[PDB]
Amino acid sequence: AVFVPMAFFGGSTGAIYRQSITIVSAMALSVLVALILTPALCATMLK
Amino acid sequence: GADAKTVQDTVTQVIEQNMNGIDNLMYMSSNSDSTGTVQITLTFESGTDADIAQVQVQAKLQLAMPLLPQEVQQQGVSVEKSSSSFLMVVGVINTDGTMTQEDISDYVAANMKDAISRTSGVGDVQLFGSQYAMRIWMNPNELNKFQLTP
Amino acid sequence: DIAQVQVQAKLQLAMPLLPQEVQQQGVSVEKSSSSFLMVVGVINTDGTMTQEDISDYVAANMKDAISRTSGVGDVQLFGSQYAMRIWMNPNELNKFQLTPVDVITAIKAQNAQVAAGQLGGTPPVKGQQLNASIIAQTRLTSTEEFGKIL
Amino acid sequence: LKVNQDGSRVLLRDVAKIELGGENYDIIAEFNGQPASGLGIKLATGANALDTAAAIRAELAKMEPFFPSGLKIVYPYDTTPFVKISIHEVVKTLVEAIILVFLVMYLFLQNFRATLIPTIAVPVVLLGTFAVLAAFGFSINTLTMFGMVL
Amino acid sequence: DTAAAIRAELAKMEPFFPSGLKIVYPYDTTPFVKISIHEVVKTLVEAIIL
Amino acid sequence: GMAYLFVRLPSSFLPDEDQGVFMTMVQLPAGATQERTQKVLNEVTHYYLTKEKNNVESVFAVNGFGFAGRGQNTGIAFVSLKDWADRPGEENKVEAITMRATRAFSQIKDAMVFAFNLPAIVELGTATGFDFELIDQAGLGHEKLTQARNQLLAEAAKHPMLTSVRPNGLEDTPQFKIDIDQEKAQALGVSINDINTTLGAAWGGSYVNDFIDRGRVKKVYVMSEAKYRMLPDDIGDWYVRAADGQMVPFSAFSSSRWEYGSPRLERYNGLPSMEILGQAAPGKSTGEAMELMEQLASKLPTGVGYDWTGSYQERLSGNQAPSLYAISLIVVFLCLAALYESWSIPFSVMLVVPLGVIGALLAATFRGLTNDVYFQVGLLTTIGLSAKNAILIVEFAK
Amino acid sequence: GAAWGGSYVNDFIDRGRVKKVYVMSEAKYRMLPDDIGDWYVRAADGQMVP
Ligand SMILES: O=C(O)c1cn(C2CC2)c2cc(N3CCNCC3)c(F)cc2c1=O
Ligand SMILES: O=C(O)c1cn(C2CC2)c2cc(N3CCNCC3)c(F)cc2c1=O
Repeated sequence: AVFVPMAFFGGSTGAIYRQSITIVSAMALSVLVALILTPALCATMLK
Repeated sequence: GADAKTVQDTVTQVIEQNMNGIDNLMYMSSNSDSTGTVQITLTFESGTDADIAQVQVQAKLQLAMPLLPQEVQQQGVSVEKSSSSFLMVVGVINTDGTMTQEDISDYVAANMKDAISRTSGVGDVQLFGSQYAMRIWMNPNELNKFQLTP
Repeated sequence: DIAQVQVQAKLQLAMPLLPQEVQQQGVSVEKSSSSFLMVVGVINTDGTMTQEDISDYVAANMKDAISRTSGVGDVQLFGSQYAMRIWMNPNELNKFQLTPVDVITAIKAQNAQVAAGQLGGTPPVKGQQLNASIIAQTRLTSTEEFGKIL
Repeated sequence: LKVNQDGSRVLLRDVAKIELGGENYDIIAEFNGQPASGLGIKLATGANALDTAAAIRAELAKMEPFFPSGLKIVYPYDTTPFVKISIHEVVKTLVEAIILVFLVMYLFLQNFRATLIPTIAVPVVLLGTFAVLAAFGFSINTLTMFGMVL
Repeated sequence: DTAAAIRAELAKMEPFFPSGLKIVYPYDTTPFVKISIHEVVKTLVEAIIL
Repeated sequence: GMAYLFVRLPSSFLPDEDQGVFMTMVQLPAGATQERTQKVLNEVTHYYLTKEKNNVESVFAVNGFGFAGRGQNTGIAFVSLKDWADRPGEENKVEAITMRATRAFSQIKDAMVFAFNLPAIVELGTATGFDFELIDQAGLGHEKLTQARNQLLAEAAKHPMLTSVRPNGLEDTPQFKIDIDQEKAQALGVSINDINTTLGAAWGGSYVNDFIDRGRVKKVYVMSEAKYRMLPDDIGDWYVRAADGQMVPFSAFSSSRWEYGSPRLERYNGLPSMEILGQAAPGKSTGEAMELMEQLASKLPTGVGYDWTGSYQERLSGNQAPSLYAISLIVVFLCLAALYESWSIPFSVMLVVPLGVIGALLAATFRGLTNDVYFQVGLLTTIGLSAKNAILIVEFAK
Repeated sequence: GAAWGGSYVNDFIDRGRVKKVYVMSEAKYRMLPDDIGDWYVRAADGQMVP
């Protein structure tokens, strides 16, 4: 919500402060990838 | 042929007091040149569906076609999706068997223009020249010589 | 939005089989709601005018704007827009040997806009200096000019 | 046209010149001072742009073989290759942001496998984000590609 | 919302009226809506108070 | 500092980039011909070929078609720049190319030629720019509206933290009216139908009927050899036929005289109107310019209102930016409490904000960039990276 | 038709706006049955006919 509030758009600048969302999807996928997986790989193999 | 004032109230105005009862509309603007050409823009809200907004507009012009000259009815009336700007501009020239800026303009509009404009959702196509036509240049001295008119 | 269009794209296939009186009159396909909501009355107080002077000003400034604004279905004028009205006397018609067919022909000739061409266009002689639009018959403007039709 | 008294015939050519030429002489173009026409296509208010321009080549490509001697296509004013630069100088930028990061991970941790786990934790996230924009309506835009870099 | 924008165009028209021309408002639905909110959200508030 | 380095930092919307493709338009004065404007488009092609071979791959001039509208008074060359690799410096990039192109066309010419950049965007969002429009609301005419707009453009240029203003659509050129005295016509026996299709189908042309050339149905047009329709005196060369079998010249019933009109009648929203295309001052910025043009419109005569065509409906660093940022705080605090529990934790992360911002403003204000879209999103990426770094400082320590 | 019922002839311009021109009759020559014979059409041979 630094991002999506700003992605509530206004007029001809519609898809401009909008497509955040592109970058919130990116945030929640990096959270996902990190809540899953990174846990795995880190354990699986490191030193 | 029509001058700027002629088109202003024989075509332009007639359509403008018959461009109502339409869903979504911010404003309407217009031009009326001395070259006998009128063009109205009905701008809608942000992403109003252009597939239906185009239709509503051109199903309202139809109620005012009978109140225009028969010259304008048989000429090209149109309601199209606009994007004030070009993108692809395919030039066409000759190299070996050289031809004119008129021979080339006809071949463009009699083989490849009609295909382009219908292909992959093109808004409108502007010919950079003119399609051929049986042109007749009346001489008024050889018209009075046999007692005749156009 | 689409049910209106389908209906008015079907009426169009039957417009040529109607009288030319009905074609040049107002045909319409509109979204209905058997009932009014806002009914803006219009009157005069100080510089008093009639129930006819007010009805024209309503339909020649503010009616066309209302009906296109914020999705209005249809607008019903409570009066009538002005029109060059002509009340033919049949006694002063037989007195000069005439009919309403001769009156009608005189208005579709003297009251008209003609599309004359233009000096200097369209394909000129290479070396012309000027290019202006020719004006011709202009549509009449006032009650006096309609009185002076021959 | 006529048969004058003595059995003489007035023909259409006897009063007027007759040549096959364009229906409008108002505009004529020149490709580097060489006589030329062309199709100046404009977009359709929602169309897919570079997909639409790819299919402008579709029809155009089937037209090329049946050209008179000399007729050749040329390409001024073209948007297409600007898109090819905004991908190959963004997905290249993408790749440099790994390459450089890869070093920072080695600099701080000499363990190789350690400089790897984060190098897989972003290529995957990139792709998952492509699958959400496709599912929501958006496209690979100049804007949404800059959001893969930020 | 449509009736609010009937005032939108109408408001820009008022200033350029001839001497005497004035707008009046018979048969109007708008204020019935203003009563069905201010006598419902008021009712709302009384249902707490009580 | 974070304030001062932000208020003073100017506001744009989006960069006007080199797009490998720009163009330039032509415009001639009152009543010029096709031969005249072709001379100007020729001189334009030479700057782009003879004086610019390194940077220009091609040119595509078009006689008598401006992007204003149409007529033999106009033109447009579509430029296609050589690829980006062969153009090395800032010298050989659109900003620089269109700079010395405009200078060359203003120096060795006597018409009106420019060379505008290629936005991207659309026509709108010029920034420090507006589009006014002047309406005839009452029952005035063209002559009374024209005079009112002259007063609006003059009051603008007689008390400007200034302003620049430009019509350039109406120009205002003469017209050749032909009064056909109707009593003179029907006396000698000519129909007014016959006369109108003589003047109309000779000078202006007339679409008669369709034919077939080489399979495809095209049109048949009827007009005249060019030389019998160039000047005023060739009207009398045409002879109409009257009832009684004899010929009758145009000079018999017609009457020649000139008259001032306009080759571009525009109308906004069912009413006559004329466009005003002023850009805001280099000092002021839009909101100020528009409101100091509104009090000029109310000082004008009766039956003369206005309406803003039409840019925009509500802007971005203007109004919008606030409301969004506003809520963006409102949540940031809420959710920093959904995992934290206090009235102290959130504040810590909620004043890292300006740490990272004065840095962003420093680089932006320092180099020749500005608060546009790309700056307005690197800002929010940074409050995400500020709370990130911070939250680590907090979480671990708590 | 153009006397009793009226007939839309052609468009003109009043004060800028295009309106209509209508042709009918003074009211008193079209109120009752007997005013039908007041109208005289023209026949080929130049004379009037009721
Ligand atoms: O008019 C337009 O261009 C758009 C209109 N709408 C609203 C529906 C009328 C949109 C709605 C969107 N979202 C609604 C909330 N759920 C996610 C999708 C959207 F992302 C884009 C648009 C437009 O571009
Ligand atoms: O009078 C005119 O026709 C124009 C006037 N101006 C200046 C503003 C008064 C223009 C300015 C332009 N640019 C300014 C610098 N940023 C890019 C846009 C432009 F491209 C075109 C024109 C005109 O056509």
